[PDB]
Amino acid sequence: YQDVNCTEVPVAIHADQLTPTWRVYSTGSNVFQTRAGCLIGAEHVNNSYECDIPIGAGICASYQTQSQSIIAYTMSLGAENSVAYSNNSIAI
Amino acid sequence: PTNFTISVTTEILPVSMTKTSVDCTMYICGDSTECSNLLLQYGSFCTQLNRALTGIAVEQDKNTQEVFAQVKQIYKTPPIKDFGGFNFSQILPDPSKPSKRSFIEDLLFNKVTLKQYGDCLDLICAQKFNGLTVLPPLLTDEMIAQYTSALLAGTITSGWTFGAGAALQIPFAMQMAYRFNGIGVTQNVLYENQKLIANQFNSAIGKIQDSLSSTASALGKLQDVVNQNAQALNTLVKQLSSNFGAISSVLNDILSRLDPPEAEVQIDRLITGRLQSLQTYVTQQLIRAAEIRASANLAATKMSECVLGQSKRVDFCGKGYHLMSFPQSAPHGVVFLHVTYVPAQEKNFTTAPAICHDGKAHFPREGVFVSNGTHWFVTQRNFYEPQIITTDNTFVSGSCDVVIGIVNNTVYDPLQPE
Amino acid sequence: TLVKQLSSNFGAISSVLNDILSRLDPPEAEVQIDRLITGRLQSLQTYVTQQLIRAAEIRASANLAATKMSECVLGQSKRVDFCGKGYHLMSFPQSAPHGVVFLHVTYVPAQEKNFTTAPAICHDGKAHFPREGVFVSNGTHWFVTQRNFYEPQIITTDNTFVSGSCDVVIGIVNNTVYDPLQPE
Ligand SMILES: *[C@@H]1O[C@H](CO)[C@@H](O[C@@H]2O[C@H](CO)[C@@H](O[C@@H]3O[C@H](CO)[C@@H](O)[C@H](O)[C@@H]3O)[C@H](O)[C@H]2NC(C)=O)[C@H](O)[C@H]1NC(C)=O
Ligand SMILES: *[C@@H]1O[C@H](CO)[C@@H](O[C@@H]2O[C@H](CO)[C@@H](O)[C@H](O)[C@H]2NC(C)=O)[C@H](O)[C@H]1NC(C)=O
Ligand SMILES: *[C@@H]1O[C@H](CO)[C@@H](O[C@@H]2O[C@H](CO)[C@@H](O)[C@H](O)[C@H]2NC(C)=O)[C@H](O)[C@H]1NC(C)=O
Ligand SMILES: *[C@@H]1O[C@H](CO)[C@@H](O[C@@H]2O[C@H](CO)[C@@H](O)[C@H](O)[C@H]2NC(C)=O)[C@H](O)[C@H]1NC(C)=O
Ligand SMILES: *[C@@H]1O[C@H](CO)[C@@H](O[C@@H]2O[C@H](CO)[C@@H](O)[C@H](O)[C@H]2NC(C)=O)[C@H](O)[C@H]1NC(C)=O
Ligand SMILES: *[C@@H]1O[C@H](CO)[C@@H](O[C@@H]2O[C@H](CO)[C@@H](O)[C@H](O)[C@H]2NC(C)=O)[C@H](O)[C@H]1NC(C)=O
Ligand SMILES: *[C@@H]1O[C@H](CO)[C@@H](O)[C@H](O)[C@H]1NC(C)=O
Ligand SMILES: *[C@@H]1O[C@H](CO)[C@@H](O)[C@H](O)[C@H]1NC(C)=O
Ligand SMILES: *[C@@H]1O[C@H](CO)[C@@H](O)[C@H](O)[C@H]1NC(C)=O
Ligand SMILES: *[C@@H]1O[C@H](CO)[C@@H](O)[C@H](O)[C@H]1NC(C)=O
Ligand SMILES: *[C@@H]1O[C@H](CO)[C@@H](O)[C@H](O)[C@H]1NC(C)=O
Ligand SMILES: *[C@@H]1O[C@H](CO)[C@@H](O)[C@H](O)[C@H]1NC(C)=O
Repeated sequence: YQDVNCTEVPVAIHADQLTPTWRVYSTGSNVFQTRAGCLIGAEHVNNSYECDIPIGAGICASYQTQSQSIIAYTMSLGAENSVAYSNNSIAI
Repeated sequence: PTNFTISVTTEILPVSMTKTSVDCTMYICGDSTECSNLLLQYGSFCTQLNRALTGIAVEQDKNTQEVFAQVKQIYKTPPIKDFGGFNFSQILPDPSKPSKRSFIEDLLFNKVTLKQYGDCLDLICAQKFNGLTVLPPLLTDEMIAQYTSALLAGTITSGWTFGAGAALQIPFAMQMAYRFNGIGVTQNVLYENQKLIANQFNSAIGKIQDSLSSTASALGKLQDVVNQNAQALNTLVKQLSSNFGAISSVLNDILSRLDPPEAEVQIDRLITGRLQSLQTYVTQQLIRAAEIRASANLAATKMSECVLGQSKRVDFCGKGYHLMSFPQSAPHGVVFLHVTYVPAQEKNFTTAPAICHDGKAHFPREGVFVSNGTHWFVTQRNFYEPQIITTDNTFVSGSCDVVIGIVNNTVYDPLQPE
Repeated sequence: TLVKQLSSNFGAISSVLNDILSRLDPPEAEVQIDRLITGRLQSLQTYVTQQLIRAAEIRASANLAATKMSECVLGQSKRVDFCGKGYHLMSFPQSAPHGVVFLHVTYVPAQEKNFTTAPAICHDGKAHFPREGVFVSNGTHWFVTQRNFYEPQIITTDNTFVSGSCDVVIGIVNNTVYDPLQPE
């Protein structure tokens, strides 16, 4: 849901005149507040993989086999690295 | 020329624009059942619009991935050590500044002037209720500064070697010496004048920020991409007051005064008139995306060649002779800081093509022949540093009759005294 | 899409042109025919505009491919990352349907080593700078190498050139320079 809180979804979509099947995608236990709306139905992991399905604002999603479920995560820019610098040292 | 100058210049380039989406039924009919049932015997002029708009939207992320994700090893800014006398403080990120962006980027983000559904319940809510939505970009403003701080921290540590393989460290002075040697001048010119060049660079960096602090029309290209994408969406909503030959422009004053057979003649005029506005909007967006794409490709080439290397192409990376560049991120764009070497106060001299010693013609290996009135020296062409004509500054070819302006002088054998 | 767009009645009574001409007389039919005509011209115009817009991208890709053929295949480019990743050696073209495929050959440096470096050498009152490579040390001796491949040599007067004295260069070290013709 694009620009709503995760506690105003029931009132913004009128989640009382909808079918009971549509009313499972407006409740808790899986709500996740991204910066691009509210995401419902995806399990939030704390790792960082490559982007599979771009959601937005730095959040991607994929279909993993933890049995199977949709997980949302924060994309990683790359592999961290550092270079040893000094004023009398080269590498050839 | 006898002296030089270090000059830092600025270039600004758009990379991307806003991503939008349009709901056909909500814009045309607007939660009406008499309409949107008449807008079903019309054709497929609503899937073909959202194909084009999605093709536009998903390309603005490739635009950014091309420019900024050049290298995917996030090098870390080393604790600022001595760089020979150079002070990269205003461009390297500060720990305390918001979103770990540098001083110059903080200056740049303020100049360019870019709502929860709980607040709409102005002109943004008027276009949100009519189906027009603005999507968010994939790569946030904190993920671009981290790419830029790695592009800018690999190049002041390793040099040109991290855009061609593994990063190999090298002292900064011994990197600027090779960069000098790549434009014609020699190493001793830098190694003997290091403090002056460091001071010139540090005093040239401290003028860009002063320019950016008292000039409103600095980022003029990056504001005209955010003005037009708002003007279009504001015109698309003002276009809902037009009755394209119908009795009224309001759809609830036609359905409350006429019965279906007499109303379908006005509804079918409003539908036809409101599809044309959407088609015009889509065509203009398709036309502007093709310019933003070209600017993104130019910025990607400029990032690859001016920042990750050193270009010989004239006026491609500034004015003068190119030494290095540093990137900074601006909203919906990129800013390059080019460093160039400009020759300075020069002098007149008398020149010759060759030297006729005793029946031979000596030509210079690298420089030119000059005279201070009564003596002849050999210099390098981009900096006055005279020497003595010997057999290891020149080479012999032919005799003294084919060369037109050949003069007579002496060439000193280096090993003859011994 | 241009053919599926023929099932639309743009406000007319029907989308089939033979069910309007078989049920209405000309004065009553020209009002529906003139709606179908107007609606079927718009689809052609949209198609033409979109084709004109896509041709302008295909043209840009063709120009890029022509420049890349001229510079990567018929020569050797110094432009970075224009003809691959690394340092460019050569390229070979292959033809693909509606396109082109370039095979770029590049030289990538490999397993590297650490060394201690200096800007200049102070022999006896002079400062020697290297002609091509860099000065390195294996801990106790000083050599001159080329910067893109470790191949050490001996510091002589035909690897270096003299300029100035040993006070302006910041990190100058002291060593010896071997005269090549002094033994003779
Ligand atoms: C090449 O040009 C540079 C300028 O780009 C010359 O450097 C300048 O040298 C002069 C004289 O040494 C400096 O003037 C000094 O100013 C200070 C006050 O700032 C004063 O206390 C000193 O007594 C003196 O008047 C000038 O500031 C300095 N400029 C820079 C940026 O360092 C350089 O001498 C020229 N070299 C040749 C070969 O002509
Ligand atoms: C690099 O330049 C910056 C910006 O000028 C220096 O930071 C400050 O500079 C001003 C004037 O140069 C001083 O008054 C401040 O004391 C400096 N420090 C602070 C608190 O920001 C910075 O010191 C320079 N770096 C070096 C190595 O001298
Ligand atoms: C051209 O340069 C030469 C070389 O520097 C000058 O020759 C010197 O002139 C001075 C005059 O006081 C003598 O003391 C030096 O011994 C001369 N040679 C050396 C070794 O520098 C020559 O005079 C210059 N000509 C002009 C007109 O400036
Ligand atoms: C440069 O040197 C040549 C000799 O290599 C000079 O040429 C001679 O000029 C005279 C007339 O002045 C002739 O009689 C000789 O035959 C020429 N050649 C010989 C064999 O010496 C030439 O004049 C010199 N030019 C100058 C003085 O700038
Ligand atoms: C640095 O390299 C020099 C030159 O190769 C080494 O000097 C040699 O050391 C070996 C030790 O067994 C001697 O047998 C050789 O005679 C030495 N010189 C020659 C001609 O190769 C020096 O030891 C090296 N230093 C280190 C620490 O590796
Ligand atoms: C490198 O060589 C210079 C000489 O060219 C050494 O400089 C001398 O240092 C001593 C003090 O250690 C002074 O008393 C002398 O006046 C200096 N110059 C002379 C004329 O010898 C310098 O120390 C050497 N550096 C080293 C050992 O790496
Ligand atoms: C809406 O979300 C914000 C944080 O995004 C929170 O501060 C606010 O209390 C929420 N509103 C509610 C829970 O009514
Ligand atoms: C992710 O981190 C947060 C904060 O520590 C924690 O509350 C949450 O349980 C973590 N989730 C996972 C997948 O471990
Ligand atoms: C060189 O000579 C020209 C013509 O005699 C003169 O105009 C100029 O001022 C001189 N000095 C220069 C170019 O530095
Ligand atoms: C330069 O031109 C003058 C005038 O024609 C002539 O006398 C002189 O010989 C020329 N010098 C050269 C080196 O061509
Ligand atoms: C060179 O030295 C650095 C720092 O001491 C070290 O991390 C690296 O493994 C060494 N060897 C290389 C770069 O081949
Ligand atoms: C390198 O830095 C160290 C630490 O400041 C200093 O002692 C040393 O003299 C420097 N060497 C050169 C060649 O600048």
